[PDB]
Amino acid sequence: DAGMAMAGQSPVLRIIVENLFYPVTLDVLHQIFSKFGTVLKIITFTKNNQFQALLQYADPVSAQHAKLSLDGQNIYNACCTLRIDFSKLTSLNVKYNNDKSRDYTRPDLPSGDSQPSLDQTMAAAFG
RNA sequence: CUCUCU
Repeated sequence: DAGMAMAGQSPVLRIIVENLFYPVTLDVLHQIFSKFGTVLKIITFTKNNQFQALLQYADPVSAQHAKLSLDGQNIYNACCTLRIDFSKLTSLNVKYNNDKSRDYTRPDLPSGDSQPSLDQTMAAAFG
């Protein structure tokens, strides 16, 4: 998006101490951060005893605007009370929605399920 | 005294 004339240069987030519990979080961060800009790719971990998510954007100017608007406060019904801040990494790396993370320019990711191919993989035996 | 090498 980047539809604002002001500065911005940190395209990825810590998103800590959310209202949240599991990987629905990431698609919900997508659904509420889409209101600011072009959210990209997400992690979801229990940070030892806290909860956290970890998200990259397209546009650091929209991500500025969302840190502004969502680090400063929630949005409605006392129900969106995020801590949200820029990373030290500043280019987040997805793994798998197996236990950790998905990406939306990837398929869905998979979960590591992906099968053999009996032309080339099992082909020495195949059955 | 805070941020995933499934």
